[PDB]
Amino acid sequence: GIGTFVVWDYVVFAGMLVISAAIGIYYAFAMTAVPVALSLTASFMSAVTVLGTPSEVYRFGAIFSIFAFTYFFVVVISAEVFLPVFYKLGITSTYEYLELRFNKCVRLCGTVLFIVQTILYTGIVIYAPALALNQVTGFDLWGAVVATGVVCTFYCTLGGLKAVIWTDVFQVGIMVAGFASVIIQAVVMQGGISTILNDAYDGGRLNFWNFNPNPLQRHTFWTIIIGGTFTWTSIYGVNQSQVQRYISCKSRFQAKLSLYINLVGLWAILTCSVFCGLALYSRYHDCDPWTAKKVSAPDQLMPYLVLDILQDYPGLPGLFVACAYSGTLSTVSSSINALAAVTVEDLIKPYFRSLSERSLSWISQGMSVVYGALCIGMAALASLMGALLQAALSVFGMVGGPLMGLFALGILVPFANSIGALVGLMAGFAISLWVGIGAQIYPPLPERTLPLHLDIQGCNVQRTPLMDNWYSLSYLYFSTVGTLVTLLVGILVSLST
Amino acid sequence: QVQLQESGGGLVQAGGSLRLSCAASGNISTRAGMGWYRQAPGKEREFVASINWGAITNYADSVKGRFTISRDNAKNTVYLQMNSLKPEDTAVYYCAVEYKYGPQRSDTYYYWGQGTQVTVSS
Repeated sequence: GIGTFVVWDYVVFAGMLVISAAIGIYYAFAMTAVPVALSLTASFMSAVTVLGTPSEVYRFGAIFSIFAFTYFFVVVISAEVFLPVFYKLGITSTYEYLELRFNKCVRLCGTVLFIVQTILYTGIVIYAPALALNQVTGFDLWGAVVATGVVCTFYCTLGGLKAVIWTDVFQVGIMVAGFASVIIQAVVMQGGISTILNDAYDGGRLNFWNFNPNPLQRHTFWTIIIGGTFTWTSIYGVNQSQVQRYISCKSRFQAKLSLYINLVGLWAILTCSVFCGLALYSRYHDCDPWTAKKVSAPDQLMPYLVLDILQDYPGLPGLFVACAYSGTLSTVSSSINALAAVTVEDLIKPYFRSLSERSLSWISQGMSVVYGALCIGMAALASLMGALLQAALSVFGMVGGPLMGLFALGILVPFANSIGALVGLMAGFAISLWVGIGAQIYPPLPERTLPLHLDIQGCNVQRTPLMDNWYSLSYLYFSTVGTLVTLLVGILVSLST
Repeated sequence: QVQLQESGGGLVQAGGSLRLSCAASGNISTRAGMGWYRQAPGKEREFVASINWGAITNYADSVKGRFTISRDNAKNTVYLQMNSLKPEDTAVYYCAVEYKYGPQRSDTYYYWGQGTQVTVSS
């Protein structure tokens, strides 16, 4: 048949979710580099890189395997270059560094880029597993979003703050059982790894080497190496949520090592999700779940597989919806509390600044409900924007790209004038938002994105030369064309003075 | 990406026979639905002769019966074969492979190969 949820595994999804909340509430109501490296993996192990990485390898080939070198070229850069600067100066948080190297105005111009990047990303951490819960249950797609949003805004009652190791080992601990449920049963349903790796070659899904040296193609070897490094350096080098847990480590050699331990963990989640993408093709190289036996979104290709493969095993398809949901309760509550304490630290200095602690403790939970509405409101926007991995790396590239340019202009260039960086940032943020929205309004043609076949069978003038030659830029180049503008513009204005 | 090539075409007698071959290198999907388009001088991209993985063979109304086409899935190639060559059906011929990548109707792209000119005499 097809297989769906039963009454017995529904509690398995709810029971594994509440115990993760039970670990968090006990240590709240109560760094030696091995915990914080696993806590650095749990931020990577979101519902974007579990639900959407197989559905993207299944459609656009396994060129995504070249990211295993991209994950190596970012942890080399983010440990040699960006790590000894934020550590040896005794920095508390990486946006306080910007008023040390430049004036205080660019820090308020810096964290406003962080807020628009965060609320655009945390709408994709929320909407993606709600796009999975709508598939397995048919609940509703717009109601499961506001279901997920209100349980994290009420988790801002000092439960989401003070992140513990024990609520982060459970994220991987379910996810090491979530993939091993779906990898192992897919091999025995298809008869060997050498059968999964045989129909994928006949479908053209291998696709490991492209080497085409033009930026207009979406996935090359050069886009993933050059442009993909500049995207992920904006996450592991300058993003405040992933530098706060580098300074908090005690020894400088250990904090460097924590960035080198999760490189194994990033290589694990990439290999265990690319191989789910090749498993997802060999199961459906006759009747895809698109075009027939439909799933609304492309990101409903992993939860459609799980109820198709684990239908005769009760208990286990609730575990796959659990590990998609397990990442969000740690991410979004920390995502909101990162937006909470930074905003009230930003707000008090142009305010009256002499209010009492009763209003300040009120406004810490005053804006936390406001941002959760902006978390929900941007999650309704994320029903657009497409593939939800292409959109999760664009809003890292098109917004957080030029933000990485300031730290490149500050650290490397010794003569960065502060009036040069402020007009350098807003020039770079304008070029990236020009190409970043131009691609998401007019998508690239399929001769540049190269999507693969889907095989519906065996189931028993418009273009203008700006829209074609620059809006078809690769989505991993929205930070290269952002950083290499605010480094060029940021120097020549500084060179003018 | 697929970088496909072709051969088998040139000057023949008007009324004879010919077999046009077309290989397909790269990481081309086998269950693809390769086809055969042509372009007359000064005209538009002309008919499709599509053959899918299930060998459901299609023709245009001008070329029913007189032309035939068959593929084999072992080497990913297609053979377009000619009979009853008219004095005016001469054109350049392209070897397309119609990918389908989505649920809608207007989402297909073609991977056009290089041309091959076939001419007649009388």
